Amino acid sequence: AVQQNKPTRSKRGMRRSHDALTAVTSLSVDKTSGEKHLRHHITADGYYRGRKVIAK
Amino acid sequence: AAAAAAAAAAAAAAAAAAAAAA
Amino acid sequence: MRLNTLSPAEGSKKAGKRLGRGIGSGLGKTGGRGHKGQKSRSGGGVRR
Amino acid sequence: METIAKHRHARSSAQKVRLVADLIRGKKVSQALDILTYTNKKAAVLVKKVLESAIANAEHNDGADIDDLKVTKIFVDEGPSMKRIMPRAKGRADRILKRTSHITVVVSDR
Amino acid sequence: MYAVFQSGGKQHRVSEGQTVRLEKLDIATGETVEFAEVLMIANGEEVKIGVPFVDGGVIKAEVVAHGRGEKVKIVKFRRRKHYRKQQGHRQWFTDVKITGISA
Amino acid sequence: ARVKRGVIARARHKKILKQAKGYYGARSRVYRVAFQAVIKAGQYAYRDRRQRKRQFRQLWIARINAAARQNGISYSKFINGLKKASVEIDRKILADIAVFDKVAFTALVEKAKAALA
Amino acid sequence: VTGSGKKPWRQKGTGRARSGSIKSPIWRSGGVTFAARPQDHSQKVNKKMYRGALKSILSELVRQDRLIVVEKFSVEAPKTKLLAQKLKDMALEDVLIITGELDENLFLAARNLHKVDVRDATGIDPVSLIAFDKVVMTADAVKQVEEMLA
Amino acid sequence: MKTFTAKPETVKRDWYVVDATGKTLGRLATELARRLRGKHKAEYTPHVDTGDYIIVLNADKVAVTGNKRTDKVYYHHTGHIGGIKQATFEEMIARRPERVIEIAVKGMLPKGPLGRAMFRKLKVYAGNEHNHAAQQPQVLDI
RNA sequence: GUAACGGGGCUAAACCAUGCACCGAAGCUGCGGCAGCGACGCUUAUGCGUUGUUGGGUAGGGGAGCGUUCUGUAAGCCUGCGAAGGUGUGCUGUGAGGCAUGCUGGAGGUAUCAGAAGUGCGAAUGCUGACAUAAGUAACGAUAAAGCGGGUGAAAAGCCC
RNA sequence: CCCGGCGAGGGGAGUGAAAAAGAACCUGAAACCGUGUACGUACAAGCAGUGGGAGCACGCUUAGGCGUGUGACUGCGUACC
Ligand SMILES: [Mg+2]
Ligand SMILES: [Mg+2]
Ligand SMILES: [Mg+2]
Ligand SMILES: [Mg+2]
Ligand SMILES: [Mg+2]
Ligand SMILES: [Mg+2]
Ligand SMILES: [Mg+2]
Ligand SMILES: [Mg+2]
Ligand SMILES: [Mg+2]
Ligand SMILES: [Mg+2]
Ligand SMILES: [Mg+2]
Ligand SMILES: [Mg+2]
Ligand SMILES: [Mg+2]
Ligand SMILES: [Mg+2]
Ligand SMILES: [Mg+2]
Ligand SMILES: [Mg+2]
Ligand SMILES: [Mg+2]
Ligand SMILES: [Mg+2]
Ligand SMILES: [Mg+2]
Ligand SMILES: [Mg+2]
Ligand SMILES: [Mg+2]
Ligand SMILES: [Mg+2]
Ligand SMILES: [Mg+2]
Ligand SMILES: [Mg+2]
Ligand SMILES: [Mg+2]
Ligand SMILES: [Mg+2]
Ligand SMILES: [Mg+2]
Ligand SMILES: [Mg+2]
Ligand SMILES: [Mg+2]
Ligand SMILES: [Mg+2]
Ligand SMILES: [Mg+2]
Ligand SMILES: [Mg+2]
Ligand SMILES: [Mg+2]
Ligand SMILES: [Mg+2]
Ligand SMILES: [Mg+2]
Ligand SMILES: [Mg+2]
Ligand SMILES: [Mg+2]
Ligand SMILES: [Mg+2]
Ligand SMILES: [Mg+2]
Ligand SMILES: [Mg+2]
Ligand SMILES: [Mg+2]
Ligand SMILES: [Mg+2]
Ligand SMILES: [Mg+2]
Repeated sequence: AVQQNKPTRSKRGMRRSHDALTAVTSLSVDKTSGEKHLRHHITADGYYRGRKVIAK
Repeated sequence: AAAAAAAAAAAAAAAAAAAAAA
Repeated sequence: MRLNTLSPAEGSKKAGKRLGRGIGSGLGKTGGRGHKGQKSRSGGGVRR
Repeated sequence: METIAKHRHARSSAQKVRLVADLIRGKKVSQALDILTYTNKKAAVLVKKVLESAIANAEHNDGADIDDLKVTKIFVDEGPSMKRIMPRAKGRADRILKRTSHITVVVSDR
Repeated sequence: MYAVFQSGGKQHRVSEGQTVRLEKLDIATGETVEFAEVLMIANGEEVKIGVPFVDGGVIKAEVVAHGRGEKVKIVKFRRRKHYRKQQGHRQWFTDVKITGISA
Repeated sequence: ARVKRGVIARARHKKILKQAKGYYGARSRVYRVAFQAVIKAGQYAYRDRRQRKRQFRQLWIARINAAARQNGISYSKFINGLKKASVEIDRKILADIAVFDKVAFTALVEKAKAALA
Repeated sequence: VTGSGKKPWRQKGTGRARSGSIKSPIWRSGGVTFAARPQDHSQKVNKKMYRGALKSILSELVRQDRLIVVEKFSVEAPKTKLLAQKLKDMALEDVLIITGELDENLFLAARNLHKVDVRDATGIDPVSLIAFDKVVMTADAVKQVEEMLA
Repeated sequence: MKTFTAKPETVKRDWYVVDATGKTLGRLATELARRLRGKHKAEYTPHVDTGDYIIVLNADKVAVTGNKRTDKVYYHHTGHIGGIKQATFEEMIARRPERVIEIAVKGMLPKGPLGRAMFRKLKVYAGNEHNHAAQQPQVLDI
């Protein structure tokens, strides 16, 4: 499992071409407060469509 | 801080008498 | 005259063969000792 | 109207930091927080911290106000990688390279 | 409109105002050189072909520059039989202005 | 007496690396493969200087043969018709004329055809 | 170079390069190949040709007209403040003065003066003889030169 | 000044039609090859496509001289290891009557990207009519 | 894997017989340039113009040198208007290579002939010191096993309860 | 004084001629990994260059058409000891 001849910056870049990152495509704004939380996700302050399901 | 730089293990000559060609 | 306008005569001095200093010199990778034999090691040659 | 802010000798790699710092090139700093607050790498807390410090230094010292800023240049270095010794088998050892990165963030409107 | 003639062991091709490069002639800088040894002269289908040269053909030339060219390398080498050799050669050149063509 | 050589070494190396601006991968960055590549560059610049007169002769004859075939004669009998009228044009000027002054090319093939026929 | 005269690792076995000592001169903190011992770079010239050198260079000095001779060049006090005022009217800047007897005063007044050395008449030398602009001499001291070159 | 070289935006390109009725395959192929490469147009340059467009039609009318109609074997190969696929002339005309010219011109064209982009400009056809009448070609009856 | 014309392909684009043309190299010749050896006359830089002729090239022999450190010309010359070192450009000798100069750099370099050398890096499975490579891969040191509430905090899967 | 964990680490403000002289500190070159600009690259086979050469961007400048950077396309070409 040795190497035989040495790849360069070419291939050590090109292996990142699929392994790189994809951003989150859009966050969401709450329907009764107006702040930014993820989709199908509670906010920090205990909001998920209105009701205070949790304290913090 | 800092640290050292180890080396030179008793590398057992890297082989037995594996290639028994006789 | 001074200490800067003197010279030896024509060809009284040469450079000495720095035998073992390159390729373009005319002298090189063997170094005046040929190849592979007892004329090509330390302690080279033989006795008288 | 450039504003530097830097952060040096931090426990991150030299090839994981770019995997989050290739998201903050050419965005309003609102969106540059709405991405950094939910990308979930380790360096997503460090670059968030330094972007906060940058936005504050523009808030203070060069006349700038918060939502004006557009993140122009961001690039990360290879810091002083200090080293350890960990045993592998048979007495063999290794200068394992604890890499680090000099994070730089340059924000502006221009 | 143009003509064609020999110099420098060659066969160049000139026209009026064409600053052409020749390999060096032993004449000075701002001087006047003639050649009657043209071969073809075309002046809008006034075509004439000259073996060996053309009888009434004569140019008018004014030499301008006597400069030298480019340090271009001569690099001889052989594989592992231990022989390299460097050289840098620059070849002289001489410019004219064609001031007139005559047939 | 204890000659440090750092002044000589990098002034030697940077001349070769300045010679090697524009090669792929290592050999415009590394030193001791670039010296191997620039000598190969020297050998190729030696060989193609000999071969440029091969190749432009290898090129001009195609153009003169094409225009002579347009006028309706092959290149070999064209050069024979040139030598029989003994006019000492080479195959550079004719390769110019066959592109540009095609009317003079037609006059020339007419003269060589009448000198051969 | 002192210390370890043992094999640092054995010959075969470990795939490093072969090595005999830390004193091996291709290493850090080894010896060197060919550093010298203390020596003496002084060669030997012959007496006839060494006197021929002083026979020749004074001839060339007179042919260059860089030689003054005076009856007695002296200042009669061990005090440099008059030597560096006599010479400025002698119109000299860096000269050698030679004298017959071992005078004390001229030597003392010229010791501080860095350019104007005063040798004796016996122990003159070719290199400091040639290395000046003008050389002045003494009516008595030149006769020892007369006797010893001839 | 350097020797004249042709430039591709202003190089010219013609449109011609040559019918393959009863012609020797090689003695048509070398003619169409040298016309495709452009050893007849005066502004030829080896590294620029100074070429043209030639239509060939009615490929089932090529005459091949002698007993090569059973001993002109077309060999091609899959990549898959049992595949030394072998097809003779009349079977080749039956299965696909177009490769019979394109192979013989793919030989006599250069094996680089110049000729391999040139080989698109040999738009052969099986029948006596076509769909390129808007180019309005001329009969290059060689 | 055609696969015992190089390939396309060729009934001539083959073979034999005769020619007339042409391609075809660093061969040869033309034009410019340096260098050898020998001529010959010299009008000396101790020979200088014509003149012939030669110069593929390892081991190897003989010649002509380029450059780095150091002393002696130096208690000189250059430099805070910018010295050594790095960097880019721009010229220049047949070459090792120099001169000039924009930028960084903030105290030394150094003529010209000469002298003495730890005097020139591609190796040597050389030696130290740095950074790459596999690679953001393997692995995380037992298959006894963790889940939850509360607190501390900016922080909890392990830290306290 | 500002960010940040009352931090580490930075950013202005002031020390000095100079803080890419800020204590990991004189000068800071190469391998090296970075960012930005110009060009090229997804029908293309190979010791990576050389010779011809396209087009494109940018430079002194009366267009004088030349230097510069890339090098599509193509002739030849199996590294060094
Ligand atoms: Mg022997
Ligand atoms: Mg020995
Ligand atoms: Mg020293
Ligand atoms: Mg570099
Ligand atoms: Mg012992
Ligand atoms: Mg020592
Ligand atoms: Mg004695
Ligand atoms: Mg079968
Ligand atoms: Mg088979
Ligand atoms: Mg025949
Ligand atoms: Mg030739
Ligand atoms: Mg020859
Ligand atoms: Mg010549
Ligand atoms: Mg030779
Ligand atoms: Mg030899
Ligand atoms: Mg000195
Ligand atoms: Mg410097
Ligand atoms: Mg310098
Ligand atoms: Mg400065
Ligand atoms: Mg100072
Ligand atoms: Mg000092
Ligand atoms: Mg040495
Ligand atoms: Mg080295
Ligand atoms: Mg070597
Ligand atoms: Mg090594
Ligand atoms: Mg090493
Ligand atoms: Mg590694
Ligand atoms: Mg890696
Ligand atoms: Mg792997
Ligand atoms: Mg895996
Ligand atoms: Mg795993
Ligand atoms: Mg475990
Ligand atoms: Mg464990
Ligand atoms: Mg808990
Ligand atoms: Mg646990
Ligand atoms: Mg517990
Ligand atoms: Mg602090
Ligand atoms: Mg540092
Ligand atoms: Mg200082
Ligand atoms: Mg520093
Ligand atoms: Mg660098
Ligand atoms: Mg494409
Ligand atoms: Mg070119």
